[PDB]
Amino acid sequence: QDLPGNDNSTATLCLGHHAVPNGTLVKTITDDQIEVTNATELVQSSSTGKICNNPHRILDGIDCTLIDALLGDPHCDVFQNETWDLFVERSKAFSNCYPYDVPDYASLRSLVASSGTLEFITEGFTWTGVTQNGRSNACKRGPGSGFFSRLNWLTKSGSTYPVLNVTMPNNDNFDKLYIWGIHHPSTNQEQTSLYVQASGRVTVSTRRSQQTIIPNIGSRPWVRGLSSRISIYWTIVKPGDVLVINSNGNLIAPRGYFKMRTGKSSIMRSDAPIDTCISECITPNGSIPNDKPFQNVNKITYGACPKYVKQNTLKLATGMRNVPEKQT
Amino acid sequence: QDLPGNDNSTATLCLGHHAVPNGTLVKTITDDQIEVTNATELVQSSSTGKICNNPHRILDGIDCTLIDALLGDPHCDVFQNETWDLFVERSKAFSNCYPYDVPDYASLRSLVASSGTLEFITEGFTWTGVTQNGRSNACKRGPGSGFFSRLNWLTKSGSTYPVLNVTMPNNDNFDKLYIWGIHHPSTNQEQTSLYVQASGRVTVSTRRSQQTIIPNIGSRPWVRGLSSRISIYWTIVKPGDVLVINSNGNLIAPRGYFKMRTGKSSIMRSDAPIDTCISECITPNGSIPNDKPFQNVNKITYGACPKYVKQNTLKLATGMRNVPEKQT
Amino acid sequence: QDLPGNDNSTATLCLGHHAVPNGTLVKTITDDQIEVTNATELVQSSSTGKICNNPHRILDGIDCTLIDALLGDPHCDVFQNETWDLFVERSKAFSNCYPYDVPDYASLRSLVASSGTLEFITEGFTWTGVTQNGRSNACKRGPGSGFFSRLNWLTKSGSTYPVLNVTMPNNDNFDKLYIWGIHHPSTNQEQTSLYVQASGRVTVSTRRSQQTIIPNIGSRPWVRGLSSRISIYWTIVKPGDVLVINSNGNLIAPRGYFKMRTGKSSIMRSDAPIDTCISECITPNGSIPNDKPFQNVNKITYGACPKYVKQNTLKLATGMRNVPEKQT
Amino acid sequence: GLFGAIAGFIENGWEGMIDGWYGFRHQNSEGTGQAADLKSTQAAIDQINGKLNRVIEKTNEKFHQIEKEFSEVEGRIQDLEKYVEDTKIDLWSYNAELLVALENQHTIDLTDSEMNKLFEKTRRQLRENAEEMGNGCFKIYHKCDNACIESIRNGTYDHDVYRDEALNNRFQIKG
Amino acid sequence: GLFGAIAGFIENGWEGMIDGWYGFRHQNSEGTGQAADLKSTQAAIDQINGKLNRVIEKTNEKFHQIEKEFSEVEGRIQDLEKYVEDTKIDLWSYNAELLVALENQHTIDLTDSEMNKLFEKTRRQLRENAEEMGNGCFKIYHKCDNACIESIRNGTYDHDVYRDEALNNRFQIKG
Amino acid sequence: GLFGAIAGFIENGWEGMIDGWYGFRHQNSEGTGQAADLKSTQAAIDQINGKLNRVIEKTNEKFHQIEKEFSEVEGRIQDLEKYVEDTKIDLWSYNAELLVALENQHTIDLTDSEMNKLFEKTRRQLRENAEEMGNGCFKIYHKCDNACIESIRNGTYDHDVYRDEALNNRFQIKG
Ligand SMILES: *[C@@H]1O[C@H](CO)[C@@H](O[C@@H]2O[C@H](CO)[C@@H](O[C@@H]3O[C@H](CO)[C@@H](O)[C@H](O)[C@@H]3O)[C@H](O)[C@H]2NC(C)=O)[C@H](O)[C@H]1NC(C)=O
Ligand SMILES: *[C@@H]1O[C@H](CO)[C@@H](O[C@@H]2O[C@H](CO)[C@@H](O[C@@H]3O[C@H](CO)[C@@H](O)[C@H](O)[C@@H]3O)[C@H](O)[C@H]2NC(C)=O)[C@H](O)[C@H]1NC(C)=O
Ligand SMILES: *[C@@H]1O[C@H](CO)[C@@H](O[C@@H]2O[C@H](CO)[C@@H](O[C@@H]3O[C@H](CO)[C@@H](O)[C@H](O)[C@@H]3O)[C@H](O)[C@H]2NC(C)=O)[C@H](O)[C@H]1NC(C)=O
Ligand SMILES: *[C@@H]1O[C@H](CO)[C@@H](O)[C@H](O)[C@H]1NC(C)=O
Ligand SMILES: *[C@@H]1O[C@H](CO)[C@@H](O)[C@H](O)[C@H]1NC(C)=O
Ligand SMILES: *[C@@H]1O[C@H](CO)[C@@H](O)[C@H](O)[C@H]1NC(C)=O
Ligand SMILES: *[C@@H]1O[C@H](CO)[C@@H](O)[C@H](O)[C@H]1NC(C)=O
Ligand SMILES: *[C@@H]1O[C@H](CO)[C@@H](O)[C@H](O)[C@H]1NC(C)=O
Ligand SMILES: *[C@@H]1O[C@H](CO)[C@@H](O)[C@H](O)[C@H]1NC(C)=O
Ligand SMILES: *[C@@H]1O[C@H](CO)[C@@H](O)[C@H](O)[C@H]1NC(C)=O
Ligand SMILES: *[C@@H]1O[C@H](CO)[C@@H](O)[C@H](O)[C@H]1NC(C)=O
Ligand SMILES: *[C@@H]1O[C@H](CO)[C@@H](O)[C@H](O)[C@H]1NC(C)=O
Ligand SMILES: *[C@@H]1O[C@H](CO)[C@@H](O)[C@H](O)[C@H]1NC(C)=O
Ligand SMILES: *[C@@H]1O[C@H](CO)[C@@H](O)[C@H](O)[C@H]1NC(C)=O
Ligand SMILES: *[C@@H]1O[C@H](CO)[C@@H](O)[C@H](O)[C@H]1NC(C)=O
Repeated sequence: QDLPGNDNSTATLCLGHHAVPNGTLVKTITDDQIEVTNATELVQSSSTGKICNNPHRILDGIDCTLIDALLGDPHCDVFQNETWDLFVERSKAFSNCYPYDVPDYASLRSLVASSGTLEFITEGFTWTGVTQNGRSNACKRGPGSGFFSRLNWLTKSGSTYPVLNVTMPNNDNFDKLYIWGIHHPSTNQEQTSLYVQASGRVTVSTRRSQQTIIPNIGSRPWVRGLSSRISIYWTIVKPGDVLVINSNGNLIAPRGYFKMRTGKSSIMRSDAPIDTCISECITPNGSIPNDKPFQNVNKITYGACPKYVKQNTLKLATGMRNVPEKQT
Repeated sequence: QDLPGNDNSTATLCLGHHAVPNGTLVKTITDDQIEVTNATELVQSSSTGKICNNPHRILDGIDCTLIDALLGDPHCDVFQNETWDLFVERSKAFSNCYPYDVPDYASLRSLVASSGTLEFITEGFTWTGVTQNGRSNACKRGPGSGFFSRLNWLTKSGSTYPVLNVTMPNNDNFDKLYIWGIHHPSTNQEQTSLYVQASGRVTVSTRRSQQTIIPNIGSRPWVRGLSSRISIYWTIVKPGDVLVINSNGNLIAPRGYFKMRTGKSSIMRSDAPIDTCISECITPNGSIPNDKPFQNVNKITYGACPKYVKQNTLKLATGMRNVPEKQT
Repeated sequence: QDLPGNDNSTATLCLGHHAVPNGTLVKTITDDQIEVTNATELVQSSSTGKICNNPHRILDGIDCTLIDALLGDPHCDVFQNETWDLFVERSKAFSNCYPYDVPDYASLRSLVASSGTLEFITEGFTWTGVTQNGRSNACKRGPGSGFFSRLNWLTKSGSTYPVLNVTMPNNDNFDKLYIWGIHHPSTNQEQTSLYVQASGRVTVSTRRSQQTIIPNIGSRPWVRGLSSRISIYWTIVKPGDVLVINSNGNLIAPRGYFKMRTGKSSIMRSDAPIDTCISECITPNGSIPNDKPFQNVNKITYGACPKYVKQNTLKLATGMRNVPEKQT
Repeated sequence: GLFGAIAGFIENGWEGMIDGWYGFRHQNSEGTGQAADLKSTQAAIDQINGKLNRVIEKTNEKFHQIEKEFSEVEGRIQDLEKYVEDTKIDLWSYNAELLVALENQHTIDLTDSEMNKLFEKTRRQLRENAEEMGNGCFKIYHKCDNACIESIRNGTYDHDVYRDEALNNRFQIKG
Repeated sequence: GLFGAIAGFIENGWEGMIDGWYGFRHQNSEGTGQAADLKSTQAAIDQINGKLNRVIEKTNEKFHQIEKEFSEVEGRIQDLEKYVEDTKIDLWSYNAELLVALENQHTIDLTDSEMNKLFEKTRRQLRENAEEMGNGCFKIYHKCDNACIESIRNGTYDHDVYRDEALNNRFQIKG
Repeated sequence: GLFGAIAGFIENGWEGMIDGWYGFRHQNSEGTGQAADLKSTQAAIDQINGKLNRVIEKTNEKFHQIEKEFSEVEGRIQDLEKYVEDTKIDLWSYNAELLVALENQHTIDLTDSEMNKLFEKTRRQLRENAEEMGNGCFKIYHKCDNACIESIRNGTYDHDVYRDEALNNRFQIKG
């Protein structure tokens, strides 16, 4: 080997691991605060405060709700034929036309909100025997009276309101949405003044369905000078089907159809400012980054967003236990 | 160092762990019965059998359902202006006044049940031209006939039933709940005897909504001497809005409003006895202790309760494997 | 002690594990592709393509939907008194009798679908003063006109339609389902021709409930020669209760009751062929084997089936890591 | 379990050890003895209690919810009310079933670990003076009286004090 | 995995061992050989089957449920029918994805464990007569014929029988 | 954690080791010195990143859903809309809470493991030439200069080169 290898010395070798002065507490199966070297936060808890206008198509409703934009309130005429990925409704929105109510408001708002388009096609309905284009001073269009742009108020001509019986075939290859309504007068006098018959009736049908609504006379609260109301209804007509509108008084007629589509559109109520920035996740509190897996900003989201969780902090340990060597 | 240790012997040191004679079987990722030293049960599977009357305010409905307590069935007059955290409805409850039906019974029972109060404020409605306080022998209050304490049956005065058109503003800063109804007569004769007009109509509205109901004449099954029915409806009037009640016959008028609140109240159907004890978790089978994380007593709960689970036993091992030394 | 005698040598003993040439990649908490010796698939992703007719009682609706089988469309008379564990509805089903609509079609289809029986009991209703068994050329039964087998169209006798007021007690110990309807004429002339009265009315009630429907005159789209429609309704009558049917025109009367039961029956829409084989899990894509825990064939199932999952493959490692001699 | 001490190289437990979960039995010049080890017993107990408290952490409270029992047949909406609850119950039952299986599995490896750690710790302390008999017992190759056994147990044993005595006894012999 | 035997101190597997999952290879003065160890193979296999059976335990059955495909547009109620199902499917998919990830992770550490346990067991048996070459092989410092190799494998090896031969060969040498 | 190296037989970490997570300090002929071990550092880091990426894997996207805030009181249907969401949120919160607890538990045992594996690997390499002082330090019983220390660290140390020197120093002495 060598010869008498005599140098009798020894060495010491010690294995160890790092430690940091600072360190973060994390929960464990057996402890709920144990200190580790480093951790990463898994709950997104803050919004920017602004809805980024990119990549989704945000439509700011300004002072129009989606239903008024649909119906064609004069002050919402800006939105005709408009489209959106997300329609934002503001708390300040107001209606300012003939007082109306929508029996299943919530389903009509939903159903239009995800169709994502207000594209309207005017169709040639021929109303013989009645006076078209009735308008009201509670729905001012410009200096004059007015009405919803997408609805047509029929009243008597001379001394008669005939039985209207019109038809409109769906010959295209897509579904058609028809918004129509019925007028509820305040007095029997108003009823006969406008529609002659003392009891109106509207029946709208397809091969598949039928709605007959009869009006209801009576005073409601004064809203923009009026005690009368119109109630809104909708009928979808499938390709190959046919719409038949039959009435004997009180019909607020459709002017054509909205076209329906299938997509990723929705609606959101938020007063957050829209701003220019790209962000995939939208919350009514403004956009948030979807880099973390969970979020605690709002249970309402649109887009690629983290899963909402009740917790506001969840730290995932990304290091070993911190066992410091003093702590400095 | 030390001197001649004449004797040089050895020792034996053995490490070991405990074991118990008894031991409990538990499930594992790889075994479904493995025996451990000790375990703890995580599923609560037994009720006391009694609803403890503390800490929640339990209201025992005795033989009144919540809707009859609301309407003011004579036999439920005990509950006027009463409040609850949990209203317990008993299987023995019975109605014993004018035969009525509630179109969306389930939502009215829910909506009152979580408001948690039957506080009623009488308002000065002035019904001109009709006879107030109609009562019936199917709703005996004391020796005499009677009606629901919170409703007012209007019939004609002399030879006329006018068109009623009344209004009641919500000037307070809270929502008001109005319960009203409509009478369906059995015969056209009954209709004209009471309301003169051969076709009644009730329209109740606010700036936001309107309901017009028209009665329906016809014989129903004899219930407490009657074939007629009254159907119950409700209208909530928000602060600043206004109620307008307009009718021409068959109106069962409100006497004022119930006030609504927001709280932790609910309703429960149970025949369990209420008893004095404190218990946070209530089940229709009686209170149960929320010391364990899961429970298998009932899927219906109120309060701080364990999560209902299909399993009736889940043992969590609180000790090492039991490896005993004797045989079995 | 032991005496070596002569030899002086050593040995080598090495411990090791197997490895396979092939090997499967699996996901882990820390890796998403790590290679192991063997794995097993936990997601069932393929159907046989056929609904096995065993063990559940499959009823193939052929070209009848369940509601037409119920009502008794002539072409569905094959199904009278039939029963099922699963009723399969085909995309080819068609109706071919009087044009009707069912206000809550979805609940009536559900409610019959899980009752699982079309057992019908004819009851002796006595309609005095009207002409029974009205039938139509849009519902051909054989060479002649016809109507739904389970419904009875009453029209006037001579010059009058009386007020019908009939009653049928539930004296048995089970719930009775009554399907009845109302006729909506196209013209006021049709109304008076058939029912004399210019406004019909149907009220069907029990001690617990009441429905009054009034007809609606107007033209709907031509379907099988007709613009009129009948709308279908249902009333369940509990043991001890009583049905009272009261009408003054337009009643399409029940002929008796369907009996209701409680079971594991349901309905499924599928064009899959039924075949002979035993399979517990049915999917509208055909039966699938429930040997794996999760499936990705269809979210619609009936029977003992794997849990539907979005993933189409999830491999569970059933062996150690594969560390081969050469490569993979 | 994963370490192979409990129900592994240590053949079985001692039903007689009533004073701790892990411990020592010796035989030395002065006689035989048993003694629980309190540090590893406390280590095992604390982890199991930690685990236990986390599982019993806050029953959340719920007040007005949806109806879960119905007396009439209604169809579409009641079908949904029943389906929401039945899928909620299966999800919570899956959770309970998986939670105790993982937990129990871990409790058995955790306690197996503490046994093996106490074994290793004693090994390291005895240094060159003992040999592992492979059944959880060390053969101490030097005279070790009751106070010597006590110093191994309470962790103050100095191997140097007995190293030459031990090394002689252990190796030299006749080969 | 956690123990560092498989894909750790044991460099790689033997594609040639077809008779068991874990085993022995040796070279002595009489030849070379291989042999599977059946006890650790069965231990690994049984745990993996136990795990497997728990996962395939009872598909629950469901009969009438809610509709999951719709042909008309209805609004509020159909939106809820769709949302109940979509949140049910994401919750069960999360569960499936987490379940196989935990399971697989554990199956790799469990098999790593059995390898290391068989190594330790053999170490303990050879006592002072062998040294670990650090690659999963022991150097046996005494003549060990095929029956000697068989006794280590079947667990009857007596170290005392060869202790002085071994200790001489192992230490003495010339330092 | 399960292996008892970190916060176990290794008393505490080195706040001074800034170049790696695991490493060596030595005191020898030329003085004292420290050095991170990069292979075990990378092994720990890679597993923690793997785990990390799996957790951040795809936020799923959702578009039209159900309403979750209401301004009027409606009763039965709104009660259900609220109940579906509240039970969805509690289920996802349970999932988040359990996921980080299992994950963190495992990250602590995984890093404990790598420490112990590096210790064992160094043990195996030093063979008969060192003894474990039982606190994570080996006493090397032969002259080992800085290149000798670097060969242990970079894994090329040949025990045979120093075996007789070591065995002499270690055993012989005077007992
Ligand atoms: C039925 O009863 C209601 C409630 O009493 C009557 O409503 C009230 O009708 C008056 C007269 O048209 C309304 O007056 C107008 O109010 C506005 C704002 O104050 C003011 O600018 C006008 O000069 C006028 O005062 C009043 O607002 C309205 N109130 C409500 C709550 O609607 C209704 O007229 C009655 N109808 C019949 C036919 O008897
Ligand atoms: C319409 O048809 C129904 C059913 O046939 C008739 O109902 C029945 O009317 C009679 C006479 O009022 C009721 O008699 C009562 O019986 C009770 C005992 O149950 C008794 O205490 C009363 O003194 C009286 O005798 C009978 O109960 C009732 N049955 C049902 C099921 O309601 C109804 O009278 C008919 N109406 C007309 C206007 O034709
Ligand atoms: C109310 O308006 C509707 C729509 O214009 C009218 O419906 C149409 O009525 C005609 C005459 O009955 C139907 O014609 C028949 O069609 C069948 C199939 O082509 C054919 O066999 C007959 O020879 C005849 O042509 C037509 O199909 C029908 N169209 C629709 C969409 O229903 C209805 O007649 C009007 N009613 C009144 C009272 O004015
Ligand atoms: C802590 O962990 C996160 C995620 O692994 C990483 O980005 C960060 O740099 C780490 N901190 C340090 C000081 O390494
Ligand atoms: C809306 O779009 C349709 C389809 O191109 C078009 O015919 C119509 O005139 C448009 N109207 C407005 C106001 O843009
Ligand atoms: C988000 O918005 C809701 C409602 O507007 C509010 O209660 C919540 O605290 C907000 N959270 C954050 C992080 O902005
Ligand atoms: C079994 O475990 C439970 C919970 O840790 C504890 O209360 C009980 O005292 C234990 N049993 C024994 C005998 O220690
Ligand atoms: C109910 O409470 C209101 C408010 O204090 C009160 O005015 C009313 O008289 C009370 N009535 C009864 C019967 O207690
Ligand atoms: C609780 O009550 C339900 C219904 O009353 C019953 O089926 C169940 O078995 C009861 N369970 C217990 C533990 O009382
Ligand atoms: C793979 O695992 C499955 C389930 O344990 C088993 O049926 C199959 O035979 C295994 N493959 C081999 C080659 O052992
Ligand atoms: C249906 O079953 C009932 C009950 O046995 C029977 O009376 C009736 O005649 C049956 N009708 C047919 C068409 O099978
Ligand atoms: C099952 O059927 C659905 C709808 O019919 C289809 O989209 C799906 O891809 C099919 N899957 C299989 C495995 O057949
Ligand atoms: C350990 O044991 C020995 C003998 O009993 C005793 O002298 C010594 O002080 C003990 N040390 C401790 C810390 O108990
Ligand atoms: C172990 O191996 C030896 C040599 O083959 C044999 O004599 C002995 O009986 C074996 N023991 C067992 C239990 O197989
Ligand atoms: C290991 O260290 C020694 C001394 O520095 C050196 O000669 C040898 O080449 C090193 N080997 C490697 C692979 O770094």
